[PDB]
Amino acid sequence: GPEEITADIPNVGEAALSKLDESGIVYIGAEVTGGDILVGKVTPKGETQL
Amino acid sequence: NLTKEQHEWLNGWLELWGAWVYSGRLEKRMSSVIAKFMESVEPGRVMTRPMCNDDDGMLISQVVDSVMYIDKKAFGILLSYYAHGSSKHAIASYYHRVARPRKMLCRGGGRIQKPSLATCRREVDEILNASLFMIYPVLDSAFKNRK
Amino acid sequence: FLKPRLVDIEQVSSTHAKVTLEPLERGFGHTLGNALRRILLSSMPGCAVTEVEIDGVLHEYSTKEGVQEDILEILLNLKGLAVRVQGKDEVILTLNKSGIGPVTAADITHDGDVEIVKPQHVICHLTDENASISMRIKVQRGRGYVPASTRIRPIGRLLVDACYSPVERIAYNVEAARVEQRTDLDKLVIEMETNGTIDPEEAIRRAATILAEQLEAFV
Amino acid sequence: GVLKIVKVYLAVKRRIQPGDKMAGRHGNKGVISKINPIEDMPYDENGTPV
RNA sequence: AUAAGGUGGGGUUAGUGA
Repeated sequence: GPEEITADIPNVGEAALSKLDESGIVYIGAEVTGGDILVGKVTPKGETQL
Repeated sequence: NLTKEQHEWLNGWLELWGAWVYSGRLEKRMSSVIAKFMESVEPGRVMTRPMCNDDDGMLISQVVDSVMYIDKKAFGILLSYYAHGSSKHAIASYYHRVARPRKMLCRGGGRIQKPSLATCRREVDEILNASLFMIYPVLDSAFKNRK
Repeated sequence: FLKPRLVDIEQVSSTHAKVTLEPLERGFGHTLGNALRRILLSSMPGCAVTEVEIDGVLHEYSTKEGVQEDILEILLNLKGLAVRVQGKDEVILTLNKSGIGPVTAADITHDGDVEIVKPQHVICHLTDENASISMRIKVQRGRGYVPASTRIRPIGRLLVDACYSPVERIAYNVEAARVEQRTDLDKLVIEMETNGTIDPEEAIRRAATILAEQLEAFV
Repeated sequence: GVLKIVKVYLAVKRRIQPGDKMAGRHGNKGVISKINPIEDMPYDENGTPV
């Protein structure tokens, strides 16, 4: 399968989730530090498409 | 003794905990091909146990240290149960092998033996049954204290 | 021994002035010269700008339609903005200005407790017939040089550096006094340089207050 | 083989710190050693710091 | 601890006064 861009993630806290949009992208101008998450990218491992 | 819902809720937090600390394992194995061998197959057994964030796992680490610092045996079997994920009977075997003929005097008589593997089960079980009951109101306030 | 006293504060200009200390013994002109120079440059209470929230702006590295200047030049112009506050320890100021022309210091919504000192200090030029700026300028007390990174939340809140220092330039001069029938006595003359936010007698009195508190520490 | 690329521009402000190389126009190099407060500078009779 | 990582080419930095 493909890979996805949205703000859905497994198992991180709401701290990094505070600074994304509804699409999973940081707003313009949100000041960030090291180790913060810019774009939540996930892979569907185990997608079927059967 | 604690209740059923408490056993559930606390049990979920603890498996997230030992899952989290188990990720701080010293070293694994793997290779340099297997990842390439891995992304284009469906594995089957997803061994990826889910864990909490670092805030919760650190916090309840402070909790479990905060009560369980007094007994290192009970702490050790606690990490055996959630960290390694090993069963009660398995550490009944590990523990029973080296329980040490410490000359415990039974209701049978003066004896020089390990207490049995039939003994060592309820040995284990009364430990963590009390232990969760000890740590539960502390932790249940602890999420509320952050709250 | 004797003790010096204030004889004069020569208010030579609006910005700065010269005070006079007299009489003194040997070395104490140089002693309090280096001393009070070092204290007056050291630490006075300041009233700097703290942070500015200009309205339609996400962040400092962008522009605004209707002004010739960048945001960055604007808030660095605000870093030099001096002001006097009396009754508070922090305050929020507000400006609203439209129409073609320069943006002076006069366009803030003044209060009775806050007081700008230099009305002519420009900020920017509006170039559009119909555009405006509306920022809120947070201003608090303080002491010393505080960068923005060493501190400690909505994205419109920009930051500045803190330059809590009213003073600019200190010079002292010793010479002999003209005392009655006596030599070896000393007129101390001190030249300070102030933006305009601090009166001199208050300044040196605060300085010697600090210095007495520091000699307090063992005897 | 790629579906979408997301470019992010991050903006840094850098001031100065003891250990930076800064130099004139005569081969006179220099690593900046100590940021020393104002009161310890040399100063003329007029009072201006160097 | 999921940022990792071979091969070429180019550019730069630091290396005396007799």
